[PDB]
Amino acid sequence: QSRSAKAGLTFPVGRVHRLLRRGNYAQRIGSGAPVYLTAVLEYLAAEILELAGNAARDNKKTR
DNA sequence: TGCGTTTAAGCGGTGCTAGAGCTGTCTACGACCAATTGAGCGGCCTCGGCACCGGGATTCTCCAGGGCGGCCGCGGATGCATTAATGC
Repeated sequence: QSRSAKAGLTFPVGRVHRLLRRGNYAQRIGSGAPVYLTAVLEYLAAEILELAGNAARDNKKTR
């Protein structure tokens, strides 16, 4: 099983971590950076999607 | 813009201590590689959401007729000029 499931995170911690590793950012990356990044992206995406869905539903649309 | 004044920074100088800066040490702690499988992903075919127009109710804008105080066409005078029969 992946850490995202045991941490209840929808976004992939492993994918973010491997993006950071090959993203020429720092040679040493702690385990907290990928989980923090996944959490913040999940929060931002959730808020944006909720607002967009509100804007869609107030215009008689389901998309 | 110009002036009297007054509240006030700029400045010379001190004693420190909370705090910035360089240095061993080990101890957490991640870099890297067999090995797997399981979730991300390529492809597909459909029905429900969506695109666009119809029929009226509704809402919006915009048209003209009617009662308000000043008008510019006209007619006649009666003077300016002309004119013809007659006394001289």
